[PDB]
Amino acid sequence: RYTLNATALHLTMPYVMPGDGEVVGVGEPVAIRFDENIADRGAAEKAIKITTNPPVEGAFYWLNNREVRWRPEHFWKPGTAVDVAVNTYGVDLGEGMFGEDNVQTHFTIGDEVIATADDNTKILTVRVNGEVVKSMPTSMGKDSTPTANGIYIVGSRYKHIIMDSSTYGVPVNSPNGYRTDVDWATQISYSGVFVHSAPWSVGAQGHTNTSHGALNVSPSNAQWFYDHVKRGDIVEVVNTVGGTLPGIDGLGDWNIPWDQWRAGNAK
Repeated sequence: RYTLNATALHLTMPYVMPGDGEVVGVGEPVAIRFDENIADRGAAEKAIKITTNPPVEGAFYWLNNREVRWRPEHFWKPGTAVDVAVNTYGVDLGEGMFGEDNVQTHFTIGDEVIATADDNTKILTVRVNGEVVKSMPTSMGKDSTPTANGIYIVGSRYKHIIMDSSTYGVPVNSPNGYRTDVDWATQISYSGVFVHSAPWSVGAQGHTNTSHGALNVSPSNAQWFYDHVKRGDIVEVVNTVGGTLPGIDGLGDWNIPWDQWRAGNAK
């Protein structure tokens, strides 16, 4: 066995996440992405060994043809150590593709951090280990561009970026379009939901939905969120007029019910 360690923040290479040594929130799934479509999912799954301490049952579910996820039924317990061994060098992955190499990661679970945005109150309340530490008035998506309900996993964080609607196939020039500079942006869905600084809606925050989907908070609440949250923490959205965040968004994993997840989709 030749093995490489994951980094954090013909043949197919696997890329595994989270990165070696990282500390992640309780909603962080193990993710393995290949750089080629995988014909034999059962075989990919087979080559991947996951060990947890304390041990917990878990299962694989694919989000697309090159990316598989693994998580338990419930959010991880703070302190859990997770080792992932992706033993795919030379494994037959279907239709004449094989694993280029083995990859490995070890990571741990940090504090339980769950922020719930309730559209009835327009408050985003942040809970650390079950205690309320922050209450943020928020302004979520307006009725015609609502914020989906559901469990979102915190992904990347950016001190400043531009959010551009054309990335999701909505032209900047159209009624729902935008090309917006924002501060203290914490990503929570691949479909473009962030918690981020919105000084332009402080009057509305706590009262009225005015965004395109994102969770607008005040500049200093956004900075606080950005400073205190990590990959894998949970934002839960409730009681909006929207639908439910898709299970296969990229950070929507926890919206798929356990039965459906467990049973998998390897064929």
